[PDB]
Amino acid sequence: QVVIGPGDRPETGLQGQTTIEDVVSGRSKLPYHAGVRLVGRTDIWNRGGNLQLSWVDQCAYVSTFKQAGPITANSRSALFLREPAGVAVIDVRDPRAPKPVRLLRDRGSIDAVETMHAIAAPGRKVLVAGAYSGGIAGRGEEDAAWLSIYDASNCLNPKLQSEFKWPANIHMVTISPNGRRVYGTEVVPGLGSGKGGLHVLDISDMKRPRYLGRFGVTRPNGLTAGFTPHEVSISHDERRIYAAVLASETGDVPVGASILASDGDVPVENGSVYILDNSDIVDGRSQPKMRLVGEAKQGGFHSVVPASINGVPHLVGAAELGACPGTWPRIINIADEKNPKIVGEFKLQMNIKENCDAIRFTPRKEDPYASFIPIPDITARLGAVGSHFNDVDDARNTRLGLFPFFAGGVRIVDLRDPTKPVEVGYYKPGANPDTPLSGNGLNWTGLNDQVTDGCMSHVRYVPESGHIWFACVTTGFHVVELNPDLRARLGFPTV
Amino acid sequence: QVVIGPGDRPETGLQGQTTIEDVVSGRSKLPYHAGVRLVGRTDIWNRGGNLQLSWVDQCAYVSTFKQAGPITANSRSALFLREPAGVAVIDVRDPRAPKPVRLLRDRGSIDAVETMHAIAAPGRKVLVAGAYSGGIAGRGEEDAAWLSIYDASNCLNPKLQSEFKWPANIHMVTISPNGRRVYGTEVVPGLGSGKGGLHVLDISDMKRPRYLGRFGVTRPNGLTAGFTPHEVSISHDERRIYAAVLASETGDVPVGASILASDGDVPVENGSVYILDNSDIVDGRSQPKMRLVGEAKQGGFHSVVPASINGVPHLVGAAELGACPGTWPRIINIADEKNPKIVGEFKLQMNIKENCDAIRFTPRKEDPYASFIPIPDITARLGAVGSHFNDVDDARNTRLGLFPFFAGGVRIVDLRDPTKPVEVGYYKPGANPDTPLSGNGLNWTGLNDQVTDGCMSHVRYVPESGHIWFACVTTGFHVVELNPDLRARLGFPT
Ligand SMILES: [Mn+2]
Ligand SMILES: [Mn+2]
Ligand SMILES: [Mn+2]
Ligand SMILES: [Mn+2]
Repeated sequence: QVVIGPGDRPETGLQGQTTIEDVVSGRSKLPYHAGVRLVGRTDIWNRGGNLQLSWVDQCAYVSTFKQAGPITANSRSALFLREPAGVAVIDVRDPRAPKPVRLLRDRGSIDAVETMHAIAAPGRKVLVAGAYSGGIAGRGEEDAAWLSIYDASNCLNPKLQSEFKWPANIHMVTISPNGRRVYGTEVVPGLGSGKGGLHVLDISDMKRPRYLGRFGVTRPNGLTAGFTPHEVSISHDERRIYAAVLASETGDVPVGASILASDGDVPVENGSVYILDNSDIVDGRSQPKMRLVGEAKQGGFHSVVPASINGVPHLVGAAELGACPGTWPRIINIADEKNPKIVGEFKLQMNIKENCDAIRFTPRKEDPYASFIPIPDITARLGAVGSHFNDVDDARNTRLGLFPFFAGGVRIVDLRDPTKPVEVGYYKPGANPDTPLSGNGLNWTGLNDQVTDGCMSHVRYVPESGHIWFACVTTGFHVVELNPDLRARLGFPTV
Repeated sequence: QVVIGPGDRPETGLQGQTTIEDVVSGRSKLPYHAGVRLVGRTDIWNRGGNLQLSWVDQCAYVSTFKQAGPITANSRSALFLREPAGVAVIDVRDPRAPKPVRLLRDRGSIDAVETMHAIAAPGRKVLVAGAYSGGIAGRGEEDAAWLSIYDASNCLNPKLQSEFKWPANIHMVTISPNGRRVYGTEVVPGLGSGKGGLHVLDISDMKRPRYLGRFGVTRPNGLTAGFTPHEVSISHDERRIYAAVLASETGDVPVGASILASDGDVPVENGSVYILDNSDIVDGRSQPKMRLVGEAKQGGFHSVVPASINGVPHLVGAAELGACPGTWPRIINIADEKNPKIVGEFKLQMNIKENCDAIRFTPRKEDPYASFIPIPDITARLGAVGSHFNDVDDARNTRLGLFPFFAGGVRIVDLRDPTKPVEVGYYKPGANPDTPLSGNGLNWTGLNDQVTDGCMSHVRYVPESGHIWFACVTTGFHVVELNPDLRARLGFPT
């Protein structure tokens, strides 16, 4: 549970709510927080349009996304791709004063969106960023699915090593723990049909990457079918792949409503989590397969990450966004990987339907224009309160969930009881209106940049310092820490 | 066609288009115009949220609408109804410097939206404003459909005479030419079912108004059926009512997509225009009926106004807004009122489907999320280019259509050939971001107040001066005039 101490600037409505009162008074433009303290922040040249966060050592990388739209060709988007667009390199050697140092604006890094990852492996420091909108059928070379691969041995000055062109649109990338492979998801155009897969790129030689192939899911009957994974995480020894899956070509993963719909009938589906045996690739077997070991239905289509809670292996999975009551993370016990089981769920008060109905300025029932001219309630013109990524503090020794909830800001969750996750803290960064990459009312995500902000990035926990790193669309890159009281309570070590 | 000459600041893209290049460069925040010049303007305490324009003599009345939403109870919306919300009284005695003088904030005027009209009749000047959102079933008395009635004998200081409670939601009001009756449309909750009607209120004593009843449409078969008129206009002798009609209970009238749908294929349908014989009410017959004289299919559901073009009686009707390719006015010949005939259409290039397609950043066929996660093209994030009201310069001697096109600004159209209306001028006011009534990204109309403005009001032409009055959502009240060149070519007096 969350205790309010003198340090805090707590939420003024329901848990996770941005109240219309605060929007009108201007209060919503300033931060809210409990259980945490801001260490440092940079608005990254006041740019806006921030999305993904990756890191190598003491350097953060923050991608950008264009208002022109998720799938719009980069060649048609020059008005939205000039500086300060691109992946910003941020010096965090002093976390009280993070400092943006340069912009990567190569084919993959100019509009990386969700398609960026970095890894510090033994003797290999790598940053990759890809053209999230690239490779859509019928376009030319300029608009292909480019992947820019950087040697980040000097993390403050990543050196472009090569640019590889995928044979399909790649949505998210995950570099293997040894830094020598990149796993790229294909969700488009298959989407709900499940006709996509997981691409593998060998980047042992960063200057000369070698395409491995497009993988489907292989079942015990020996047959392979497509799937459309959104993102994968990878086990420590690379022998397990944990896929968050939107759909299967076998058709047994139900697909639901648009996560950007404002209201309000059909629901968003959670999608499934697949655990995949990746031993074939690890051991260099010919005709390699990715074999289905187990499946957690409703496990979460958007992101899944590994966790170890009191010595017991778990996964944390979630869908994303969604109109009220939105979407939220689920805790999945994988002690038996052949039979994963959802053991707990973490939800805010704003993820309860009854609550969402109670705050509306007008009840759906009273709306004569309902089918005729659908108009969202004013409470739905702020931004979704639902997951967008769902990380943990330490995969190998997990206590805390670090859960971005988009307009709900970043939620800090005690996971020590996996059947009963509870909030212990949160940070909402306020607002930063009129930025170059998020201004002009041209946004497409439903985030209202005039009055609030949205946290959409992966979240880092640094055990040495206790610092938590995250990026928010308009306010930029933040470093926060737990307050002394909460830290003492969690019995985290102390330095 | 628009002669672009000195003093003009032309549109840069297709006719009616707000170009993404201009949004990004900031050019969209400044006015565009051809054929006209600005005489004067007031931003009305820089308030935003303006909608309807009415007038008496040298005073303008401008309504507001709240961000809380079209049908949200006023009692639940106090955060959106603080000053400067309300009907603003504007002194236009000096058109070069119109001045906001007063704010009317009674039950009907606090949030009037489209529901406001004023008339200057012999021995009577009257302004009425009604709670557009009032009278939804299951609410308290404070949230009823109130109509505030003002004696505007002194147009700068309208005096509240009474507040009348309609027995249903009333959407638009039209005062009769003699100033003695108010015609109020009921479109909610019936909407597409056609189950509504036309309410009539006697206001000959403004302090003691008397309800005359709710009327349907009576046909030759002797039956009366409901209809949902959005707005009516009335003939000079009140014996004819021209109704813009969304739907009929007889179901003959095509009802289509949402006017506010972002990016949809399915077009907004035009609805129908009904000509109604109103002689029963005029002559004071008991159990009065409104009898269908004629019907113009596709005539326009939103607004219809009379026009006289080279001595021949016409109507100009239109639907409203809508995604590309939007909605646009139609010219209707009613020389035979029993058989109204659409004879012309005024369309902008932005009302052509193939142009709408050509400006998209991404073609529909290239979007794999098209059904799965529908997302409007960036070109659809500015505001509809489609009619919102569709007036003429002088109903009795018509030369020009004065056509608000929302994000398209106000279009000035040569109607002298009713089969071939042609544009001769326009004014787009630019942008006025961060107003208290239109700011904070809380709009529901689809208007992007950060980079453009929306023209939604009725439009006044003053024959004596040549001045044209209109209101825009964020930029406020404007007075413009035709160029000397335009006036001469069109054959206007001097
Ligand atoms: Mn994605
Ligand atoms: Mn996402
Ligand atoms: Mn209306
Ligand atoms: Mn309207």
